[PDB]
Amino acid sequence: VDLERLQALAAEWLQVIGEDPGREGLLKTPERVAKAWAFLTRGYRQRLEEVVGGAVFPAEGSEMVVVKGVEFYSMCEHHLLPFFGKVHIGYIPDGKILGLSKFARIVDMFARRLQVQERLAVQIAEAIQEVLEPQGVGVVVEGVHLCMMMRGVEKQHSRTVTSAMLGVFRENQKTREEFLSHLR
Amino acid sequence: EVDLERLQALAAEWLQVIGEDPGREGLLKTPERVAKAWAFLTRGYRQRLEEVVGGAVFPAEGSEMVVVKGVEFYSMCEHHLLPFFGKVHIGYIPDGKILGLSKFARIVDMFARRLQVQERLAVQIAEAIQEVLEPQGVGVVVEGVHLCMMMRGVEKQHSRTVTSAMLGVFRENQKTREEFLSHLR
Amino acid sequence: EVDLERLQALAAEWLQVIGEDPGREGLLKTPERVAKAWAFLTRGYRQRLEEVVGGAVFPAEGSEMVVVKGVEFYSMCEHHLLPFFGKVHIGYIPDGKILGLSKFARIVDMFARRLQVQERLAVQIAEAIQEVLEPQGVGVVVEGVHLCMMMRGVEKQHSRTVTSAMLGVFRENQKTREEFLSHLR
Amino acid sequence: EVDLERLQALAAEWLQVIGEDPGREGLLKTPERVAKAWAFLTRGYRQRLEEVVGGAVFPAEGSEMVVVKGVEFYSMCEHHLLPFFGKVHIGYIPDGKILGLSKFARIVDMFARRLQVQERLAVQIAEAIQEVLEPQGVGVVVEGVHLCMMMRGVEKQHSRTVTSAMLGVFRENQKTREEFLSHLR
Amino acid sequence: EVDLERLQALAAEWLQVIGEDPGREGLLKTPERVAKAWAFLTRGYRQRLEEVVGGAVFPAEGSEMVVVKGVEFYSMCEHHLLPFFGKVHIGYIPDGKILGLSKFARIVDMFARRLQVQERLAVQIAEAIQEVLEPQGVGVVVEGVHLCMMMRGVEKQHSRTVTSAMLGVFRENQKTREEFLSHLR
Amino acid sequence: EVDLERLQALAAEWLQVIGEDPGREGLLKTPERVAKAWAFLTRGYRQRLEEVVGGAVFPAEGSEMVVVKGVEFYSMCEHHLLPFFGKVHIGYIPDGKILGLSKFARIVDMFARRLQVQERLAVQIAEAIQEVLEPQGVGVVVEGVHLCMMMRGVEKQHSRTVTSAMLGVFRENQKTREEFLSHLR
Amino acid sequence: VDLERLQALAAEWLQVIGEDPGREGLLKTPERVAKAWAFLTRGYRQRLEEVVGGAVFPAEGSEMVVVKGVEFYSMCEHHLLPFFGKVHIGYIPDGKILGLSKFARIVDMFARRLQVQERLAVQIAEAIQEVLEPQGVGVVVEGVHLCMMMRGVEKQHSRTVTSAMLGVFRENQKTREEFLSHLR
Amino acid sequence: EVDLERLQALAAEWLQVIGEDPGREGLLKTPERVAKAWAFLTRGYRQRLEEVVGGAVFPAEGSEMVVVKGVEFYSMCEHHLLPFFGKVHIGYIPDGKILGLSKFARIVDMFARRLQVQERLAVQIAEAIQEVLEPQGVGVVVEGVHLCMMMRGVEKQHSRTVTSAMLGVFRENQKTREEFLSHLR
Amino acid sequence: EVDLERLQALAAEWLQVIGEDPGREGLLKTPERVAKAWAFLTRGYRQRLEEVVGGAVFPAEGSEMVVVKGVEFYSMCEHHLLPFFGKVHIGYIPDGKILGLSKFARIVDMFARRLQVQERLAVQIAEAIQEVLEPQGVGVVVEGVHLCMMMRGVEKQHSRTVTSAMLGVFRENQKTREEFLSHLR
Amino acid sequence: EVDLERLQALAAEWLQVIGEDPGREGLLKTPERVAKAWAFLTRGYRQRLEEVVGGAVFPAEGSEMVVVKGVEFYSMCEHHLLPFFGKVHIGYIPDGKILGLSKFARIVDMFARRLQVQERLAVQIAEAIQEVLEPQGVGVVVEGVHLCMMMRGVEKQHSRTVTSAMLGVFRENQKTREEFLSHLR
Ligand SMILES: [Zn+2]
Ligand SMILES: [Zn+2]
Ligand SMILES: [Zn+2]
Ligand SMILES: [Zn+2]
Ligand SMILES: [Zn+2]
Ligand SMILES: [Zn+2]
Ligand SMILES: [Zn+2]
Ligand SMILES: [Zn+2]
Ligand SMILES: [Zn+2]
Ligand SMILES: [Zn+2]
Repeated sequence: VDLERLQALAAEWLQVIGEDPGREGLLKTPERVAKAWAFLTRGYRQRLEEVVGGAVFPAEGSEMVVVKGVEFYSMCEHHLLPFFGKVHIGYIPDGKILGLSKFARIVDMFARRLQVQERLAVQIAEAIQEVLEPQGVGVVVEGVHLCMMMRGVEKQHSRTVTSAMLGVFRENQKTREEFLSHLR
Repeated sequence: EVDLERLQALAAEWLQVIGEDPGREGLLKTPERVAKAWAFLTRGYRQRLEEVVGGAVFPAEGSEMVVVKGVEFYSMCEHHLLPFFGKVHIGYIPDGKILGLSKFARIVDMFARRLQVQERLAVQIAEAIQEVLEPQGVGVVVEGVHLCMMMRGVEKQHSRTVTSAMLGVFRENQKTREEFLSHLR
Repeated sequence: EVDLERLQALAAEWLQVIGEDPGREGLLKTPERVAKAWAFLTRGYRQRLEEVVGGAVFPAEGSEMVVVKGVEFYSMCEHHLLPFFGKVHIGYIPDGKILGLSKFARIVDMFARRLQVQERLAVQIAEAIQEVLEPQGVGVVVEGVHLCMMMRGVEKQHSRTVTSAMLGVFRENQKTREEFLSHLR
Repeated sequence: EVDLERLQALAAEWLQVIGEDPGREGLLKTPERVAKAWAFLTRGYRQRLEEVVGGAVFPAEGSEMVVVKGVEFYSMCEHHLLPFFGKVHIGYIPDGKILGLSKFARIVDMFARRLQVQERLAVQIAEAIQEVLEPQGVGVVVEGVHLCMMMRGVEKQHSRTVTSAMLGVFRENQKTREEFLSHLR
Repeated sequence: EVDLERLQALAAEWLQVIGEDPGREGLLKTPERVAKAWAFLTRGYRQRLEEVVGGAVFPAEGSEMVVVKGVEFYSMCEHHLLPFFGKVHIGYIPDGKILGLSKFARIVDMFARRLQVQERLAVQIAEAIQEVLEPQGVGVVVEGVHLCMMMRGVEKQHSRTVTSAMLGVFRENQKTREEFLSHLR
Repeated sequence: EVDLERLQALAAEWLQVIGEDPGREGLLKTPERVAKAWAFLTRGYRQRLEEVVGGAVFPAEGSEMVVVKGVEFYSMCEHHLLPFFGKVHIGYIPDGKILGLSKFARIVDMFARRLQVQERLAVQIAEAIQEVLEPQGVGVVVEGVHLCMMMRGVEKQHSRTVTSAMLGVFRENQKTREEFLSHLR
Repeated sequence: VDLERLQALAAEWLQVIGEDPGREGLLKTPERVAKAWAFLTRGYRQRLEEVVGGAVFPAEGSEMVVVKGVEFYSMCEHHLLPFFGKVHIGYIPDGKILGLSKFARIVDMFARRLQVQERLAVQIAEAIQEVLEPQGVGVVVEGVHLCMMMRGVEKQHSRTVTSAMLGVFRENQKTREEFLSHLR
Repeated sequence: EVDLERLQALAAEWLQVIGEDPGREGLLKTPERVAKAWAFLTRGYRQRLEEVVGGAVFPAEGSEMVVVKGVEFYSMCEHHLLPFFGKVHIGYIPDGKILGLSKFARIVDMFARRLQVQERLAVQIAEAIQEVLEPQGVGVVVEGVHLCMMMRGVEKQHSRTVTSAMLGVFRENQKTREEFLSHLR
Repeated sequence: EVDLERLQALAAEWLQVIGEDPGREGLLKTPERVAKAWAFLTRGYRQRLEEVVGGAVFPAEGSEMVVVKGVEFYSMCEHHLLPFFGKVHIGYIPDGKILGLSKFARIVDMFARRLQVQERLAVQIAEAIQEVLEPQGVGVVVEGVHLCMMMRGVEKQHSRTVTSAMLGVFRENQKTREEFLSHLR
Repeated sequence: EVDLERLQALAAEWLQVIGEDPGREGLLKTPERVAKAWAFLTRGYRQRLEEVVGGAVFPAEGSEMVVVKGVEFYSMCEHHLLPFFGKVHIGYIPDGKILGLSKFARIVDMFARRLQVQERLAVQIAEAIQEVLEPQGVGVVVEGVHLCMMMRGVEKQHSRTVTSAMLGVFRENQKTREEFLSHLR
């Protein structure tokens, strides 16, 4: 009975900040917020095996596959404010390739949680490593943080880059550079 | 002001309900940070237009339109409590009085740091300026992206919304409104 | 609602007729995926306008035009069953009521996920908004690229098509229409 | 080759199952147009590399790398039968033989106009080039957007995928590969 | 119907007169290739508007303007027999009937694949569309670069030429023409 | 020395064979204009490298690389007699002597105004410069679009071709070539 | 003896804010500041007649002349912090045209003063009106203000547009629009 | 025409007065190169409009506006003898006569290659066009940067100047002028 | 703290000395505003790194480089007391500890809100981060425009200055420094 | 320092020889303006490096490279006396001392306001900085457009020339040089 509990909490939140839950513009707000939050945290209850499904196929070649620009939206665990941007995924197969759409589904699984950008990148990389067991995986996350833009320091031109490199992407300098070069 | 203690408690419980552990290192100080954050995000309700403007009202130097554009803003939609942000463009034709440019930004923040709907935000900003300067006319255009539309639900990514408010000559004089809008292009 | 089992069979036969092997490892689950895909791409016929709006209709805050631009859309041309896509720009002047921004996107998807001609898409979105809000007027601009025109036939690569529908003041008032169009530039 | 009548009937029934009316003025000739479209979209299965090249092979002028970039392509994903498209970048170092520039586009189309996965498309284009000419090396980079990801399922909008294949010196000589890749930036 | 053999002969003599070896390895098949080329580049003379449009003329979904922009074209200037190319933008207001998007591209190619003058090209495309749809009005804009101006003679590099033709309401309604032209910006 | 009269004759017969009226108002002076045109477009064959460079060869001010980029060029492909054009980038490390910037453009035009193959063009320009300055090394990159590929046959639109030639240190010193190529990005 | 007086004031300013006028990086600072300020206020002591010189010529035609993008730098009189941008000048002659370089010299005359952007535009327009007595003059000033960016509100994306229209630019709607259109 | 020897000696002495050494290896042929350069830069004084046009006048194809934009030009300011350059935009409505596109560039150069002031340059180009053809109207817009402002005196860097001339309908018909000006944006 | 009264007095006199009237309406409150402004512009001297960081130090989630870029800054040159501003790019490889992203901005401000020289600014920011996190390495790049170079003296307009500081692995490991710098491109 | 009276006379005679009237109202004061202009454009010969630097040499704050980019420059080619311009990018690694940023611009102007060849300009600026600071190394990159190449002779429009000079570590250390160059991209 979590949605109802969230609704009540949201209703009281509105009052504590000085608003009126009874005015027209806020009537269904506690309910809308509850559903929004169940969706924004749905990643905690997802299972990788189910997320990937039967979309793993035999590798067609040996070269690096790069899936760039997968937009994501997450919530920083420190202030509970959104941070969003793009996730760039690169990998070298070892007999298995993933359906392109599954990369976005994996990204969403870890993004729709309370996060820190440094963690988001490692978890995405590790999930891909588990599913495909590739020669190597590279993940670059680049996002803008509202907890830095609409509050506190209030900087406007800043964006953060975090990444995770596994297998040959970590141990082969040229391989890493080639992946990072594809992103420029 | 805002009962930070109650906000903290509510936030601590919110963490438990969504499935998290309020005890872990990364969330220990979260309720506190969130309470402070929301007090700041709603400080606009507790502001006074006269205090916000201060002593930054000066004599007009001319009768031509003054356009202050690209004033970035950040707000919270009253429908989903998710941020919506962008820029506010202000235009006005003086009547003996002009405002310190930085005060436009302060007025924008006063009405943005509340729970809002973009349509209202433009109107209140325009009305606040009309009250302070009693100009011949005021024009306000708000352009913003909404996370409640990108981060969830419909999940559209390329959309932006434009709202505005036109007072005095900006409403009645087509050429004046058009000139203001052309300046934004 | 749609006979997925029959779509699967049709797709399986389709693969065989074009010269492919339905037994390939890369096509085993294709008829199933195709069936699901097409049920989604045609879900627009099974939707109801009032359920899509869901009561997210609120009182107008001002009299000024609201412009929701860049709403991405994806559709299928009824002529070749090949995708055509781009953006939908919506503008309207309220008469008592405004719509929750995301509902415009939901209205767009409702008519886009059907077999269409871009000319009809612009009309139906505009009419739907007209029915839901009974505004002083509504304007809709659809801009899209057509694959039936680039990956087949003439094979042109730089072309884009603009269609539009104007109701009420967006049709009757030349100045309101131009202002809406200017906002899109 | 392909049974257009079989495809016609399959498409006609496809319209009915998804909930449409084949009798509609706009859908009258659709089953026919679809059959011919799909015959065109799969024509690459029936093409011969020897005829595609048409003996447009000439003696090499030098030993330096030739880069043919931005060859747009259109294909269909074998998993969902939805289009994916973009550009194909080709680079090679001759060994007494160079190919007519336009034949590279003809080779790209030969393999694109089939059911595919982007990883395979790049390999077959490179292998085809290595077969036609006897280059010291070949490099092929494919970059495309996939509608199966954009208009359905995950519905991501900013994503693009890069796949490639390196043969000969492009695989052995690190500097050569980097030089090719740098030319594409 | 064009005499390919006669063209090969003329082309072979052309190569000699300019001081080149027709027996050279990379020129042996040139007269043949040039012959086929020019037959394609002038095929527009041998086309019928009735066949080009086919049966893709459907009922209008609305009365609003339809704008098909960025239709790339390639032609040959009759004065120097050197290529000139760019894009063709078409706008029209239907009267009960609309055309299939792609057919616009075919009409453009029909008049472009001839020896031309840009001023004439814009007129012939507009008249063709007027004859086919008999709409309330048609607007056509052609914008291109001319090699006879940049590759020879004056050798200017940044120049582009705009020519157009306006029929029906696009000529009679000033607002209509402006709205069409604004869509192109 | 080219027989202009013979070209006019051949051009006049060319106009007839394709199904056009040579007596037409806008074609009467065409054979004459085409004759003069082709004499100019092939004048490169009738030029001497010694005269082209003139006496503009001066002592080197330093030992660092000189990069002359963006030298636009226009040529004619020997296979189809259709224009191909773009830019030529030249890089070199002098050995006591440097060339006047503009002379680089003249050398480019000398080899471009002929019937060519892009691979050959890059080689001949590089060899010409090597012969004139006898520097430590020379690097030449040619990038262009080919009308025979976009205006005819495959009709691809986004494609561009890069060909090059490396002499001396630009071939022997990997760092030197990379540095030259990086300047072009 | 103003430069010396400014030097002394600047030296004390350094101390009051917590700095040390004796450290190497500040040694010649009081002197540098004094000269900078004499230059930044030189506009007060300039004479229009001298600024224009003999660069007024007979008009060649009747159409509008538009000199756009004349960069300027000024000091806001409210906080003594810089505001800068561009000045766009448009005018229709009545027998006399000005040397293009003189427009920039006129702009500098009024910019190098303590200003408010609204005033800067009118003074530039009025100066041009006096020198040429044209059928009309139009001046558009667009600048960014540091007193708004590096202090106070601290907004980053904002820029202000001010203008002045005299003669036919004020009274002829089409003429004004044509001028403003040239700036887009 | 021009006395190259007189110019040579003047330039040779100019070098001495500014403090240079005419005996320097780099200045040896300078006085000569300068004389020929200045003869070229002033050649427009000695050109005849009738010969520049070379009878390249053809019967009008339509009544719609022809716009030739981006014709780059280079000139010298009569006040400082420093270069100013940019582009020339030409627009006109025919009256039975149209001009060869390349002749517009030839006319621009005729008046640019003189000592000038930008205001006059536009007027003379328009007057020249009105003389050659008998258009219903002519519009000419010149946009250039002036080195006399950039490398000396005020030393402004972002400035550009626009001058124009309107004759016939471009001066009488407001809409026609606006349409021409809009085409340039 | 800062003696605002003395600053006010000094400012009031400064106004008199430059030639202004401290009595006029626009300057009456100037000394006061300027005093406050400078107290703020120098608040960095009075800050403590430990208080600035607060409790925003958390356990590292990985061993990969974290790059925080585009942090806008505003400072005052100690040479002319004129503003210099731009962006600061920070990169570091953790050793068990990572910082709250917003604290980087706070550290940047702490050292920017003082009289500075850009070379020093980069070093102090880097050192402050090294002290707080004791990372394996730190990289800081500062890019800024200087008004003392644009607003006066040399008056250059297109110049920007790049300074940096590299500590730990960012200084000793070439590949690590290079990777950080590539991320800024 | 320069005989302005003699330059005036030479210029007056120049005007007369090219075919102009020295009596025109637009040329009356031209010889005088030209003389002043040329004294300014050659003032670089009369400047002294130590006076240009003016003791604005300070102690190094760090060991990292300082890169001052985009310093605009204007110069005159000694070959044709026509302007060439663009930008100068400076990079250096200190050894005890750094230079006031604006002095780099003053050093640039000192060598630019002379008759030059771009190759020498890069060398002299680098050597000057080397002498003033005795750094571990200095790198200079000059990028410019040459009017003698665009408004005369070959008349190419897209070309730009890059010259450079590398001293100390910028010459001896491949990695430092690449890092400097990378910063310029
Ligand atoms: Zn946070
Ligand atoms: Zn919302
Ligand atoms: Zn279709
Ligand atoms: Zn798929
Ligand atoms: Zn021609
Ligand atoms: Zn060819
Ligand atoms: Zn201020
Ligand atoms: Zn001048
Ligand atoms: Zn300074
Ligand atoms: Zn020169």
